[PDB]
Amino acid sequence: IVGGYTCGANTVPYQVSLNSGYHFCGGSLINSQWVVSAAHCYKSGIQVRLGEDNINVVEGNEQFISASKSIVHPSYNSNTLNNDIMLIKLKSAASLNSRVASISLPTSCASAGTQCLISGWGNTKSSGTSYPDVLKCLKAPILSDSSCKSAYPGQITSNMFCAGYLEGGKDSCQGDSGGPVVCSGKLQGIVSWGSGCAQKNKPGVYTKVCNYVSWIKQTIASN
Ligand SMILES: O=C(O)c1ccccn1
Ligand SMILES: O=C(O)c1ccccn1
Ligand SMILES: [Ca+2]
Ligand SMILES: [V+3]
Repeated sequence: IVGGYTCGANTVPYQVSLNSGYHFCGGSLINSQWVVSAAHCYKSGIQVRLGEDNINVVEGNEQFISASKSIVHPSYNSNTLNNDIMLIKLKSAASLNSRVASISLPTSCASAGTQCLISGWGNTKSSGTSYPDVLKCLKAPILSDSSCKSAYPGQITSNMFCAGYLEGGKDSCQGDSGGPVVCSGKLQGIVSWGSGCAQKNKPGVYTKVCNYVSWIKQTIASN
């Protein structure tokens, strides 16, 4: 997250870190057994880490639980990142508490201009690299679909939206992939892709979770 702030320990209690020997992507806890992340975060051997603030220090509220199964969206396209969503099942249910909590799925899509909270452990530099070990947060509005498509012609589908600031300075970045975009208490986005970080006229692009709620519900009920 570039241009954000230190969230505070466990202030985003649905935020997960996906670990394969190291943090590589975020995700969002949607019930005690299931996490939503980006399909472009798929790999075998995922451990889900819940209750994290500093990802390099055991602070006492963590739960580390191996994934039993991953389900990439059936229409995921790794070239275009269309349908950039995946479900991860925990081998054992998480113990839900104030620091390890689920986020609700949308009942409807969010409007342009709605303010959202984006979070992650990604790079905090727009020019260079520095990784925070504690969770970063960013308040950012959903941008109009027209501003989004203007920035990325022929690359935006109905399954994507842009959020952030066209003037630059504030954005998601490397290591934020898969993490949450929460708006009005609902998981509306997944950190998906962009061009650079926090550059002018190159906002972040996010998977439009509201399009996938039926798929999520049906998939988790059958797995
Ligand atoms: O460089 C990355 O890994 C990146 C950038 C933007 C969004 C997600 N990931
Ligand atoms: O392509 C990306 O954005 C990416 C891939 C792997 C881990 C984090 N991000
Ligand atoms: Ca920790
Ligand atoms: V990434």
